Order: sequence, then C-alpha cells, then structure tokens
Amino acid sequence: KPNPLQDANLCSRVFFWWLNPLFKIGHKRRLEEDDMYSVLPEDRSQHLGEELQGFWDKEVLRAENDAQKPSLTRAIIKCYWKSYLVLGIFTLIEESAKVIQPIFLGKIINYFENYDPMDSVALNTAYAYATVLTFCTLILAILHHLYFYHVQCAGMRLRVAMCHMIYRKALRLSNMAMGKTTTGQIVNLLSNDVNKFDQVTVFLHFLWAGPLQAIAVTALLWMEIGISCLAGMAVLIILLPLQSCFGKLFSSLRSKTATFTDARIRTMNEVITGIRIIKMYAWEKSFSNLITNLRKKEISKILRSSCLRGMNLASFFSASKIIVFVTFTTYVLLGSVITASRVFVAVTLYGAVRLTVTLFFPSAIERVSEAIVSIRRIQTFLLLDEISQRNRQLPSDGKKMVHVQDFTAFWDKASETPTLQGLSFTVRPGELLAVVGPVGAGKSSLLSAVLGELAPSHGLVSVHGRIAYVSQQPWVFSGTLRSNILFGKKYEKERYEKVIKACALKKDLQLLEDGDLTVIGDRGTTLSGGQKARVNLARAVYQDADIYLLDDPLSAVDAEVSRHLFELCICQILHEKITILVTHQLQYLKAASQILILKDGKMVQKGTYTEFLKSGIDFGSLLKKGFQAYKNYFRAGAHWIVFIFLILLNTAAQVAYVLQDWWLSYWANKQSMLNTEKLDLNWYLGIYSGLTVATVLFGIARSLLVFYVLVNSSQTLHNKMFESILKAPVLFFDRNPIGRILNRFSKDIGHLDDLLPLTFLDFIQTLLQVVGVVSVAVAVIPWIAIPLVPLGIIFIFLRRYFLETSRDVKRLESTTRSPVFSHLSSSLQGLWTIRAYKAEERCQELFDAHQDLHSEAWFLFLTTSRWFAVRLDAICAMFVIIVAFGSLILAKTLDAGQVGLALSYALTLMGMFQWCVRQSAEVENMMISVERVIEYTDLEKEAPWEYQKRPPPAWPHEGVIIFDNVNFMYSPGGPLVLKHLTALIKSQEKVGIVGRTGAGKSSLISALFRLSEPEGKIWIDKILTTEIGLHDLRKKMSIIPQEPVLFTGTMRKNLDPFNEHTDEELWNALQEVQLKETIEDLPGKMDTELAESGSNFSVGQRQLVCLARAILRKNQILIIDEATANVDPRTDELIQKKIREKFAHCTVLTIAHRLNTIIDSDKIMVLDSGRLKEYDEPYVLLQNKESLFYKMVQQLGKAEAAALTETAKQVYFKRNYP
Ligand SMILES: CC(=O)Oc1ccccc1C(=O)O
Repeated sequence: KPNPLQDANLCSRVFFWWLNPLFKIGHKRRLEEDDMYSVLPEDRSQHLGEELQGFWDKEVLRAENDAQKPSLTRAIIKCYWKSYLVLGIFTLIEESAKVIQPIFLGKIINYFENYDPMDSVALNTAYAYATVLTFCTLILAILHHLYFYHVQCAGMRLRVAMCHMIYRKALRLSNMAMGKTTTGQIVNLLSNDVNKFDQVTVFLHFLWAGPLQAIAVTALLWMEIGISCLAGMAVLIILLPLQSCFGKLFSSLRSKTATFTDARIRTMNEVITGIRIIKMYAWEKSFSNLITNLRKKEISKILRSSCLRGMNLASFFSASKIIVFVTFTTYVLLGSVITASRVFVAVTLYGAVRLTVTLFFPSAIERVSEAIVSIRRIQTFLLLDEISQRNRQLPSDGKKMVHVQDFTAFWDKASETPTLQGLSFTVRPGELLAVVGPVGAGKSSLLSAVLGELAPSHGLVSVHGRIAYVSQQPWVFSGTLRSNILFGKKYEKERYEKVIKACALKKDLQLLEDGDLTVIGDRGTTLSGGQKARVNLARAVYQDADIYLLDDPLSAVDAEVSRHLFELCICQILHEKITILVTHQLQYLKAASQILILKDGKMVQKGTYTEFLKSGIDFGSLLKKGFQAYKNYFRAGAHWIVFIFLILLNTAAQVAYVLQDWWLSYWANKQSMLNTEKLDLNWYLGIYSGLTVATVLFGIARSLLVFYVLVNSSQTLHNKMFESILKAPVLFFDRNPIGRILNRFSKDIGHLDDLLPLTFLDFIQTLLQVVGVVSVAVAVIPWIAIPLVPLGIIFIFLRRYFLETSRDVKRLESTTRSPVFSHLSSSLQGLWTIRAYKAEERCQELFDAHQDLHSEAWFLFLTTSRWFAVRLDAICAMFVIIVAFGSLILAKTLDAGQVGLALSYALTLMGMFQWCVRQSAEVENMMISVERVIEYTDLEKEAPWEYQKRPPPAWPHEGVIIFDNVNFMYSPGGPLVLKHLTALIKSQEKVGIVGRTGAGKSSLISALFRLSEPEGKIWIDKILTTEIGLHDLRKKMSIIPQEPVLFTGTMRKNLDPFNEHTDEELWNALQEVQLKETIEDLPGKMDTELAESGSNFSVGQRQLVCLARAILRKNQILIIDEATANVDPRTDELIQKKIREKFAHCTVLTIAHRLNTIIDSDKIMVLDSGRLKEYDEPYVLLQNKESLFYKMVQQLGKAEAAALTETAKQVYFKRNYP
C-alpha cells in the first residue's frame, strides 16, 4: 500500500495534501483496514526496535564494563537525540514565534496610536508588521502541524521500538524471571506503560521551552511595563502549585469517590446478576435503598469534586483576568498610563506564557515523570533473567539424539526438594520413549530442562537434533490460522494437506465456518480445549523434527483419532523420530516400545512395556497420585428556567471576560484622547476591577452551576435508569448480558458524572471565548462578517468532511491496537512452544507486522488530525489576516484600543478554536453515553408493584393456587413454554414437579411470580396474580432458587434487609439450619460482613442461608427449583428434614432430580414438553407403569426403582389410610 508521504514534496507535506485522497475515500464510504496507507521504511517495527536494541545492548555492555546499574533512559536518549533535537530546533522557531508575534501586534497597534493618514510610509511599515504577524501566525498555524506530526512521530517511534524490545525480551525471559511476574504485568507494559512515550515527546521540549519561553516573556514584559509584569508572573507561577493543589485535593476526592463508586458498581453487578432472585424475593426496594444511599454518598463526593473542578476550570478561564488585573493594578498605581499596544502585547504574552506554564510545562513535567517511571519499569523488565540461548549446536555428526545426565534443578533455588534427582537417560534415533510418572513430578520444568528452558543446576545435557514440543496445555495465538499450521514455515500444499487430514480435521475444518484458513478470533476465542489440542498436534506433525517432546497431548482427544495417529502416524512416521511422550492414558501404554518411569524426580525404572508388565509392577500404582439527546439531558438536570439562567450566566461570564479587555481598550482611548490631565484613576480602575471581579465571579458561578446542573442531570438520569432497571421486566435482562447493562452504570454514568460535565463545560467555555473573539472582530470591523459566512460554511463543511474519516481512523487506531497486545499475551502462554522451535525470529516478525499495522492506523490518526488542524488553523489564520490587514485598510475608523482588542483576540483564536472543535467532538461522542443512558430511562416497565385493589394483609391464608389455561413464553412473539396449563393446588398440598429445565419447570415458576405476564388465568384464594401489585404477590410467596445467591454486606441484610424483625427470630432460623455455630464463631455474628457473594462459604451454606430466609418469611406457599441439584447428599437430606418439618403447614412445590426429594409428594406434576400430562399421587402414577414417572424411576435402576415404588405406596397408604 503506497504511502503518499513517501513521495510528497514539502508543500504537500506541510499542508498534508498527500492525505486528501484518503478523505475523498472516507467521505463517500467507511474506511477499512485495507484502505490505510503503509508506514514509511523508517517507521517499521523492526527497524525501530532493532536500532533501539542495538543502542541498549551497547549501553548495558558499557555499564557492566563500568559495573554500575545500566540505564535505559541513556539508551533511549542516545538512540533518539539526532531526530528529537532537530525537532527541538523547530520547537525553538515556534515558541520564539509565539513570543515575538505579540511584539508585532504591538507595532501594529502603535501605528494605530499615532495614526496619520498622510504618512503612507508608516502605513507601509504597519503593513510590514502585519505581514510578519501573518508569517508568525503561519509558522505557528500552518507549519506547526508538520512539526507536531514529527514530535508525535518521535513518540510513536519510541513506543514502537520499546514494544519491539519488550516483546523480544518477553520471548527470551527465563521461567525464573517469568513465573515471578504475570502475563498481565507485561501486557500492561505495552498497554498503559509504553503508551507514555506517545505523549512524553509531545511536551518533552517544554521542559526547556516552558522555562525559556517564560523568561523571554518576562523580559519583553519588563521592557514594556517595568516591574508591573512581576505581579502577573507571580499569579502565573502560583497557578503551578495552585493547579498542583487542585490536582492533589481532587485526586483525594476522586479516590474517596472511587471507593463509593466501586461499592455501587459491585452492588450493581450483584443486583443485575441475580436480578431474577431479587424480583422473586421482592427485595429491590432494599437494594434500591442500598444503592440510593451508596449513590448519595458517591454523589456528595462527585459534587464536591465537580465543585472543585468548577473552581479550577473557572480559574483557567479567569486565570488571564486575574493575571492581567494584578498586572495593571500594579502598572497604573505606579504613575504609568494604559496604552492599547502595550496592554495587548502584554495580554497576548500572558496568554502565551499561561498556556506554556500551566498547561505545557506542567504537562511536560507530569508526562516526563510518568515516562521515567515507564522507562524504569521497562528497564527492570529488560534486565530480568533470560534463558541461556540454545547451547550452540555443535555441527552435528548426523547424530539425532539427546542425552541427559544426572540433571537436578529447581522451580526455585530455595526449595529443599529438587525438581529432579540425579536422572540420566539417553535417547537415540528410532526409540519410542513413553514418559510415565505421577502428577506433580515436575512435567513443566521437566520438559523445560529437556528443551534447555531450565538452566542447569546439576547434571549435563547433550542435544543434537531438531525438536518439536507439544505441551499438555495446547496453545493457539491471534493471527492467521495458517500461521499456526505452518508455524511460520514455508508452505507445502501436499504436505500441508497430509498434516491437516491426518488429525481427521476434515470434521473440525467443517466445524469451522470459514474453512481451514480462518483468521482465528481474538486470542483464540474460537477454539475449545480439544480444538487447540488438535491444532498443536497438527503443528507438531508439520515440522517433522528429529525429536518429539509431548506432554500428554492426548488428554484433550478421545481414543479413536489418538489411536489412529498413534499406530498409523506416530508409531510409523514419528517412531523413527525420537519420541519422548507423557501419557496418563492406559490405552496407549500398549504402544510404548520403551517406557521410562519417574516418581517425584526419582528414577523409578527404565525399560520396555513388556518388561514393565513382566516385573509385576502395576502402571496405575506408579501413576496414581441527534438533538433529543441534548434536550432530554439538559431537562433531566434543571428546569428550563434554570437553563435560561444558565444561558444568561454563560453569556455574562463571557461578556465580562471580553469587557475587561474592552475596558482596557476604552482606557487606552480615553487616555489617548487627552492632553497634564490625568485619568479618573479611582473611577476607571474601580470599574476595571468591577469587570474583573465580575468576570471571575461569573466564571466560578458558571462552572459551578454547569457542573451542578449536569451532575444533577447525571443523578436524575441515574435515578430514572435504576428505577427503570429494577422495574425493567426479566425479559430486558434475558435479551441483554449482565456486562452490557453494568457498563451503562459504570462507564456511561462515569462519563455523565465525571468527564461529560467537565468536557461539556470546557466546550461551552472555549466556544464562548471563540464567539467572543469572532464577535469582537465582527463588532469592531463589521465587514468581517462577510468573510466569516464562507469560512463558517467552509468550517462547517470541513468539519463534516473531516469527521467522516477521523471517526473511521480513530476507529482504526483502536481496532488495530488490540492485536499488538494480543500477540504478546498469546506468545507469553506458549513461550515454551515457541522456543522449542527457533521461532523468536518469525513470531518477532508477526509482532512487527501487528505493530506496523497499528502504526499505519496511528499514522493516519496523527496525520488526519494534522490535516484537519492545518485547515482549522488556516481558517484562524485567514481570520488573523483579515483582522490584521482588514484593520489597516480601515485604519481611518478604528483607533488603537479597538484594533488591540480585536487582534489580540484573533491571535488567541489560534489554538483556542482548535480546542473548541476538539471539545465539540468530545462532547458529541460522549453524548452517546447520554443517549445510551436515556435509552434506559424510557424503558418498558412491568406491572405496577402496588395496585389500589389489594388482597387481605395476610393473604394467602390457605395457600391455594388455581391454574386455568395458563400459557407462558419468554417474549411476545416467541415460542411458548407452557401449553394450556391448568391445575388446582389445595391448601398445604405437597406437589413435586418433574421435567426439563426451561421446558416447563422454570417457566411455570416465572409465570407464578409474573416475571413475564402469562396468558390464561391464575387465582390464589379467589385473587388473581395479574391484577395485584407485583410485590404484594411475590413477597407472600417464598422460593428457593436453583443457585442460592448471597449478597455482600451483613448477614442481617441477607436475612432481613428491612430490619422488620428482631434478632431472636434470626437466631431461631440460624439454629434451624444449624449454621448458628458457623456464624456465632465469627466476629460480626449479626454484623458478619461476608466476602464477595460469600465466596468464603460453601454452596450448602448459601442454600442454608436461603432456607433461613424462607423460614423467617413464614409465607403460606413455598417453591423450590432444583435447590437439591448442587448440594452434598448429607446436608441435602438435612435440608430435606428441615423443609419437611417446618413448612408442613404451608403448600410446597418441589422441583427435583433426586427422587428422595418427592417421596412426601401429595401430587407430582409430570411435564411433557411443558404439558402437565400426569397429575395425581406418585404411586398411582406408578401403577400405570407406562407412565413417564415410572420410566424415569426405572432409569435409576430396577433395585432403587422398586424400592422407591414400594416407599411411594407405603406413604400413599400412610397418608390416606393411617
Ligand atoms: C484555551 C485552550 O484551548 O488551551 C488549550 C490548548 C490545547 C489543549 C488544551 C487546552 C485547554 O484549554 O486546556
């Protein structure tokens, strides 16, 4: 894919003309991967990583020569000082523009001060300064973007080289170094830790330019305004520790918030995961209270953090006002007059140095601090202990064989028990060696030593021949599946086919929809254990090496294909190869001509299968061991009258912001139109400070009120969201995954709470300063409006033209990054499989590809943004040229102050308009969080919780149930699960239920609880389910789910989350379940805060807690849905005892797979495809032995079946005829 940057001239490189052909492709349609350009030859992953590795190897060699800790920063700085110093050269010619440009504004406004129509030479020099002003604005606005691309490109090159190294080392890490760390500690080295090199370079030249820019700003400020500058510079300095104090206090508040926020999100994951449970038990009032209090405590901290961010972002807005008010509060109280040229040179210089000192210098320090942290962490990673490179193959004498002698080594040196103990064996060509030994003998470290992956501690190994390693764990990575099959080797179609069809993969390749060349899903998500096992086996067959170390490869396959390959392929093709094979399976011990047996690193015996059998020693014994969004968003927070007040406060903040500068302008005008006469200093500076304090107060009020209204929008949208998802029918959770909904509560509501209010107030603030600039120009030179409406339209269309591609680039920048981390993650898993093959050469190349492709995406991300920024800055430069020249062609009308105000604002337009547009896009893609949230507030609610027509307070009293033609179905328009269901349940009746789960067992329960309103008619004690409030039905019903769910918090919550009862009944219930000792032996007997879902509890204990809950409820109807499905037999029968003793007076519905559960049945509901076909007493149903009940009973065995039938008859006669 040719890269127009490769062969584009300087003009079409500074203007990114070379990138237009891409926009004309994105405007029409969506950009896919194949449409991205290719990365320059000097940006490939290899070239960069190899240069940096050469420098870093040189530096570690030099340091070890000096015997001092080797520095990685030195390797970097040596590798990237040539490029990143010429970058600094343009940094100088750019910040010197930023600093000199004001000194040209000064000489424009100075011609305006002494304007004389006749002196056309002064006019021409004013045009000269305007032209050089445009020159500065253009080397700042047009040429800044090639420079900024190149700075971000230095950062990209550093990141890519560092990723290449990190990957190479990760490949060469030794188990001693690897097992210490975790694959995550590495993948985060690439994900979040090397991504610190994309940004360090961005401002890494403000380390010496922020200081140097500030010194030159201060020096010019001296030469203009005497000491007066020091006051503004003092406030500007304070913004450094002041912004740092904001940062520290807001980080404290953010972490204190995060505690509450993650408590809320954990409670949310629990309520969503077990939402079915909560609805059934009718507790969502409790969890509603719990999360209402959690969110009130979190919103207190969010509102405090937002108030502080409001006072911060109002201090960035008012910053220049306080900085130029302390500056001319000092400059006028010292006998010096105010002049528009000096004022607006000073305001422009303060804008420059304020951006520099509070946003570019603090950013530079922060990011180089994180970059040094990252460099040191990668340093430690790259100094970790490596494997000893394959003991250099002595040019073989044709001897394909391996001998290990008395090898003893450790997982870790500290262990007194070595992995192996003086083990010696030699394998020569053609020998079929089956390795046998109990688990834990050191299989991993065993073959690691055989591979040479385990450094010697005792013994010695001679290795001559190629090796293919299959680990017990199969391994398959992210990439072309043919990359796995060839494992990076050259393609042989015929032998490829033989390898593929040898494992009978025709079946598996039919299991693949995309055939045998499928691009494997991310990190192998498309394969199971057996599938990856077969992939590994095929890879092994492919290489045809001289050695075959297999660690129980057949554990994932059945005997059929394993025997096929073993006798036809392994014992015929691979037996000629030196096979060292582990095997748990007896079926292939038959085929081991040579067997070698070990026990816990001890040499049991070596010999043939025949000898091992003849010795009398058993194998088993040795082995066995859009615009509705914005409207509905601003409405959810405040009453539209408060939005009118918000608009008025925004406008007044901005009007006072612009009017302090207009007051300096009027001040210059009324000092010029004078003289001896002094200005009314008290009056003029009083109004000046009035406007300044009005601007600061309105900035703070605007920020605080915008944050308050939008955080209140988040709080009200969250309340509606949660009150709608508690009342959202179970269907809305079946159609959606637990993770999708909870994402809307963590990520989306974090945007609405934390970032979207801030991003949106920053957008409004920068937009209103943009409009202040535009309107000052349009109000001093009204004719400017005529150029605007082209620019506006152009801008608008440009912004339409751009955002089409730069949303398909920002999507390619992100959809191609994940492979970079995925290849690392996968290679880390099968690093032993890799290094068994000399393959650090090729897998390095696949990672080089992945990194190159993501660097193509990042190259387009870097360059489309610079294209758009070049054109936005050309818009702003046209603005500056028409306010700079358009003013001088109008100098008869305008006086000094007017031009000062207008142009000083135009110069600020530069960059501030770009931030306006960035923030507009940020809002417009963060308002998808708002749209994706308001999607939930408006959501179909299930029946009301409380109707006005209520049953008697203690209803039901008899526990009678009436089913009449009740049909149920997961969702309207879907398949039915209950079919013409009709049945009576008398008071205190015991009715078992048999059927398939979801074929009518659970659906009938859901209909009973009205999870989804069913067809037909359900009465209880002459009262219908559907016409009564959902709680008034569910609360008075008690149920035990298939899986009993515990909720984090106190045992009292799990027992009585309303605290409507006393501790006496709680302990009665806990004694009934005989967990009384289990809890009283805990520090918090009634306040025992359990682990996550009681993760320190057994399934039986959680089931017993649910039993205690049901006992406490004392409802007249009990429901059990396969509660006896995942319980131990002993506590199972104990629970049966408790249920049959306590709930005797209540009607009981039992849904069980164990038939002991139903011997007490008064009736049994047999469901065939959801139809209640047999409805009688159990033994009566057994009398018709053609009954399905009889079939299922016999399916457990005729002995137990006959015993159960006799017991059923006995209980039948015992009840009916005592
Ligand atoms: C006013 C302005 O936009 O200054 C900036 C320039 C570049 C990036 C960010 C900012 C900012 O406002 O924080």
